[PDB]
Amino acid sequence: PRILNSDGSSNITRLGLWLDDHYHDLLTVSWPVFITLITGLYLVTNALFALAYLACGDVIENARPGSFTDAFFFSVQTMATIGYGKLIPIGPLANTLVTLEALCGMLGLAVAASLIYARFTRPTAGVLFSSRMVISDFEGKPTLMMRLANLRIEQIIEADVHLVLVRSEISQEGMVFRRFHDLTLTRSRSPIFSLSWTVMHPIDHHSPIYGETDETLRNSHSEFLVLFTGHHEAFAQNVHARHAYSCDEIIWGGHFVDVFTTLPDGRRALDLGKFHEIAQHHH
Amino acid sequence: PRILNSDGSSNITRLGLWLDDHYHDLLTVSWPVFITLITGLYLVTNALFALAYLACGDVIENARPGSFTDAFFFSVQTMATIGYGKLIPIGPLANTLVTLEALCGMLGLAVAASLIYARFTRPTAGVLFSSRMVISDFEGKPTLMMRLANLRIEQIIEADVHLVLVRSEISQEGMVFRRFHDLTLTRSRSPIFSLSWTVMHPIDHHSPIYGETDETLRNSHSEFLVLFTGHHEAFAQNVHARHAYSCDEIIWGGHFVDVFTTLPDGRRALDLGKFHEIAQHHH
Amino acid sequence: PRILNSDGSSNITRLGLWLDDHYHDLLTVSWPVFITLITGLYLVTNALFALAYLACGDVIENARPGSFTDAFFFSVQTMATIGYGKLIPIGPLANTLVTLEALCGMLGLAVAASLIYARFTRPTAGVLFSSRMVISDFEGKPTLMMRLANLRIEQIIEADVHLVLVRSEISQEGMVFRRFHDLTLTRSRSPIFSLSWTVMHPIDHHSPIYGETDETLRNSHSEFLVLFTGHHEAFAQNVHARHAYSCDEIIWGGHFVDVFTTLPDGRRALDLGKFHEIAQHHH
Amino acid sequence: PRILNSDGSSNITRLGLWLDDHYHDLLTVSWPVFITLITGLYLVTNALFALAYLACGDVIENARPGSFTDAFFFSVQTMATIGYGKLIPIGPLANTLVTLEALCGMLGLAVAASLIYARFTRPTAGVLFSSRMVISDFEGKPTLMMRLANLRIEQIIEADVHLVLVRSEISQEGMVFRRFHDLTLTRSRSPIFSLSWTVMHPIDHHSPIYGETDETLRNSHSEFLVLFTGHHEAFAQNVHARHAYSCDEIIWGGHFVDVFTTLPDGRRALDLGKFHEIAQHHH
Ligand SMILES: O=C(O)CCP(=O)(CCC(=O)O)CCC(=O)O
Ligand SMILES: O=C(O)CCP(=O)(CCC(=O)O)CCC(=O)O
Ligand SMILES: O=C(O)CCP(=O)(CCC(=O)O)CCC(=O)O
Ligand SMILES: O=C(O)CCP(=O)(CCC(=O)O)CCC(=O)O
Ligand SMILES: [Ba+2]
Ligand SMILES: [Cl-]
Ligand SMILES: [Cl-]
Ligand SMILES: [Cl-]
Ligand SMILES: [Cl-]
Ligand SMILES: [K+]
Ligand SMILES: [K+]
Ligand SMILES: [K+]
Ligand SMILES: [K+]
Ligand SMILES: [K+]
Ligand SMILES: [K+]
Ligand SMILES: [K+]
Ligand SMILES: [K+]
Ligand SMILES: [K+]
Ligand SMILES: [K+]
Ligand SMILES: [K+]
Ligand SMILES: [K+]
Ligand SMILES: [K+]
Ligand SMILES: [K+]
Ligand SMILES: [K+]
Repeated sequence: PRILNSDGSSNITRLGLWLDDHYHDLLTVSWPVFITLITGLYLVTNALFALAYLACGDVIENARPGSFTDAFFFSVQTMATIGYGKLIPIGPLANTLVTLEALCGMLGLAVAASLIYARFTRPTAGVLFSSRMVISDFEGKPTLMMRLANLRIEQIIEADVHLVLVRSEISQEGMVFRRFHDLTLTRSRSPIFSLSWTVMHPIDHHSPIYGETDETLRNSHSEFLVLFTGHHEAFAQNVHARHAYSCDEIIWGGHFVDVFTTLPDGRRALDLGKFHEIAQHHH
Repeated sequence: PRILNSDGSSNITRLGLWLDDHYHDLLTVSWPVFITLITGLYLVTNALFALAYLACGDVIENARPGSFTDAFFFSVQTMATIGYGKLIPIGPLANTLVTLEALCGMLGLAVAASLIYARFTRPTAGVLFSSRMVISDFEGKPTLMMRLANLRIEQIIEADVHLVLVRSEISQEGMVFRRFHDLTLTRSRSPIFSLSWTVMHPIDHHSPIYGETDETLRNSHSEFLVLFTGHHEAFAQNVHARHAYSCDEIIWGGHFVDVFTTLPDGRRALDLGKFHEIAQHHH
Repeated sequence: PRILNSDGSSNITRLGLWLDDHYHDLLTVSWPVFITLITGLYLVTNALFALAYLACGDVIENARPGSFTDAFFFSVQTMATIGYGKLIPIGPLANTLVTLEALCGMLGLAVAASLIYARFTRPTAGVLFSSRMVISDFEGKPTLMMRLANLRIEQIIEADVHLVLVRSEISQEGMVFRRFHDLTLTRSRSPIFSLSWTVMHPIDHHSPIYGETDETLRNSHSEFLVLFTGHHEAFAQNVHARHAYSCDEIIWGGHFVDVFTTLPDGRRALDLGKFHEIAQHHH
Repeated sequence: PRILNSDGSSNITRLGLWLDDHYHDLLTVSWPVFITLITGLYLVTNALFALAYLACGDVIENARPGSFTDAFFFSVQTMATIGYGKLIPIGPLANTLVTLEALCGMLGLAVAASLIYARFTRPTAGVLFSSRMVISDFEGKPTLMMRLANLRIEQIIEADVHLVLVRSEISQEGMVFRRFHDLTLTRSRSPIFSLSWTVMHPIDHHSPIYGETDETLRNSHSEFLVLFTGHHEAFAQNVHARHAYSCDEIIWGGHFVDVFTTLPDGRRALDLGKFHEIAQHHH
């Protein structure tokens, strides 16, 4: 049973212990729920203004006396600023409510637009993670690797990547705990991430997985979390993506197949058809 | 008497020495004050336009001659763009004012929406701090610790934490002063803060509190300030939270109770009911 | 054939393998396409509301019975909240649709404004790159250099620069690959970039181009990518710019001509007429 | 003649060499110019729509035939969506223009609001710089110092400061140039800047001003630039401030007067009346 899922979310059960987090919740409910809440508030406030006009008397021209329906639709036409001109206010009180309601309609528009824009400007990174990792020799050292691909044509600026080991350990005091290790990489920063990036942790005598095997990684229930971040040109915003691997998803001795190549007519090409392809020696 | 309160604010009295900081003040006044200011400006500018129309003569059809009331509500219906159609402008001057007022109504909407959105997009971190710190042995060293919990389901990216000692000191010149020490941590950066994070300062021979006791920390009026920051997924914005501890809130020999556990049916769980629980040996 | 073009884009052919990336695409299509899409949606939704009213019967006063045209323009006048007052709704159903349509008109405005603002707030850096690099002796070492100029009067805060070597290499395992080297600079950070900045990589015995010649750089198909980033005062936003050089664009022995000078009357001046000027000794 | 002014701007004369930078210029022109440009565009586009209606014939009810004035104000009432109801469109062509104009009015509102909000959300840091620097002994070393004060009640998160020496130098090749040195500080980062911060560069044997005097600093025309940056709580935005000092503004042997004190009744206080006060020994 894996703790981190492939998408980087955790299976940990949160035991725990309406408006406690309202701004957050307005941004994170589904769009159908969000639009329902806006609509609900919009209908509720029109009904309240409708009652306000009735409480003043018959102050709506061409409205049936005592009709909530006519007062409601006049409220709509006032708050939305349609102002057809058949239902119009009569007297100081009605005209004062109109002045207040028009302000409420404008303020409600500002609020709704603010929330919509805050929901919109949360772009995704558009990054693809290799389905597996590998451990194989590179530049004289066994090296843990995975790789990333850009699925968009715009580039990502000052891109950072982390390979994070999560495992259970024992302190010299005998205390058992899970902790994370942000592994040392050959490249942790790419000034411009463009097409594809192979992320590499050389396993030298300082690596937390130095001397480890498939068996000893499972014994410590080791998992690997990958975080990618950068400033995406398409949005002028920071983006981030995550992924996680289990011990079952490390190919010991594996070598990623090159995705960069030179076509027969000479021009260099990227072939993401090979992105998840890994070569192994079969004995 | 503590200088820093538990929430990270200071009790220092600012001795010191209307529109001096207007943008800042518009964003930091309470919402009732903010809405009152918008409403006030909205009513003031309609009155000024009302006087403008009267200064042109009887240029509002169906308006009583010389009536400020009728000119005021016509101004409202024009600036808010309701345009019921009973009060309408007559002649070039009135129609020019309408053209200007409609622009003012649209610009005022843009301004109000800009301020509302700037007030909205200041999210809180949703982080909980342990009510105490502890000092106890971990990995062979006495270690100062506190911990954090995420109260939301979304994660925080590239999370940073600081444990800051603030105390009074004496230079070799004999000058007395208070300064801060950003303490060295075992982990200062969590690429993905998800559920709970124990922040640890090992007290080695380079620590500014090496050899210190409860007595000597009080003698220097030592306090501890914690800053958490990170990029919150729910908002695509950086968030931050702070907390402070006094010497009374350090449990020497204390050990935090585990909040992570494995339920009987095997699945891993987080129990924040234990978040503030600390174990001590009683002699 | 260069891989990186002068503007920092790559000539690599992306082999590969409607609403799959809709938010991104709405922000990156050309403005004519964007406005066409907004207009299209705006006309489509008015037609749908027009059919809605007709499906209710003859519920639009002064509208010809069964006329899609009259129902369409009444829908426009309702969604845009013009409300001339000739075409008005009749009965509960029509007035309910008006209430829904006004909400749709306001929500569509919020959506369009959110997208327009997200497209707008992606400012350019306003930085000029020297058309060439040079390698010449400075402070006792052969040093690779290029330079930047600010084309605006506002300054750029916490400016970072990278000189990135990209070349083909061979590992001791015999694997061939292209990788990047973020070269060590004398100054990688300028707290305030104001007018012009000469970026320098001293070629010491640790430099990846130590001992290299024009010939050996071409043999490894070496290219140089420059990234500039910083917080632009004019926008209160991070900006970035990029540029790339080939081996043909390095002047060995070249010295940039000073762009800073003191005018005859004593005041210091910047002369960007000399920005691309390089001096060479001719033997 | 100083190059950097006290406010951090430079006196360097930019020799050099309508819509070349339009987005930048819309955000940086004065507010009167900005509002004039919006108004101008608003009047120009209404005139063009007015001509459009006239080109269709007498398609505006209650409008005088051939009157540009009546067509202009009908355009205003349509683009602003006032729709009084006296001037109304007649026929397919006029009603099509209305549909287009309403869209233009909504798009123009989105554009204006986007620009206004981009102009608004550029907050100032609210930081005060000491009018002078000092050089005096601290913790066994001559130390260059200045200090900062927060003029607001909200705090600044992850605050960074730079003390930057700018001076003219000579390389071993004999080349003369001005360069900057970002000086090593005792504290360059304050996790929470709250009230006042004394910034200190210890002048040890590695300092670029080690062994320097008032005379030798003037000979190299040395100036000192200070940059402050941080995440301001009031805005949830990064802010920055700058200041510069000349050799005339360094008090050799000076000691800043404490701004923190304990009032007679015991509570700690900040007295910014002393912020610019410096003590000197008079011989
Ligand atoms: O790390 C990798 O796997 C690729 C490094 P590059 O510099 C190789 C480019 C080529 O072979 O043509 C690509 C870096 C990037 O696209 O971001
Ligand atoms: O530092 C801690 O107290 C927890 C470290 P983790 O890696 C432990 C996870 C587990 O025991 O299942 C949790 C890190 C996080 O949630 O951000
Ligand atoms: O690196 C350069 O080429 C210029 C360094 P500066 O400090 C020279 C200023 C002068 O000669 O007057 C300019 C730095 C900047 O404008 O950002
Ligand atoms: O650097 C300074 O001059 C002040 C350091 P502090 O920690 C002194 C606080 C006191 O004396 O009460 C203040 C730091 C801050 O306000 O940001
Ligand atoms: Ba309207
Ligand atoms: Cl740890
Ligand atoms: Cl200090
Ligand atoms: Cl690499
Ligand atoms: Cl330099
Ligand atoms: K409206
Ligand atoms: K209207
Ligand atoms: K009307
Ligand atoms: K409105
Ligand atoms: K924003
Ligand atoms: K309006
Ligand atoms: K409006
Ligand atoms: K932003
Ligand atoms: K509208
Ligand atoms: K109307
Ligand atoms: K009418
Ligand atoms: K509207
Ligand atoms: K708006
Ligand atoms: K409008
Ligand atoms: K509008």
